[PDB]
Amino acid sequence: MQTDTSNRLKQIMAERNLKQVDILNLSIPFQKKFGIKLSKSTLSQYVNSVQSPDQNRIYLLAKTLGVSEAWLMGFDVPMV
Repeated sequence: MQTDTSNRLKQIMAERNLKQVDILNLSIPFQKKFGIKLSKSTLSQYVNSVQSPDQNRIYLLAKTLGVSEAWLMGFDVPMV
């Protein structure tokens, strides 16, 4: 596709003034809620586009940031 998960995370970091450390912080309550872990290292791998998130982390980050899963995956759809 045209857009990556990497691109979307970067779009959110810029538009919402969040660094990776902030996003990771926001996710922790949801990590415990869902019982699904996201480490700092793995998050940077998503941002730098070295790794693409599995469907577990797509859901996690999407609920954390309040965006749609499809959007977060890079698809050309509405954000909310």
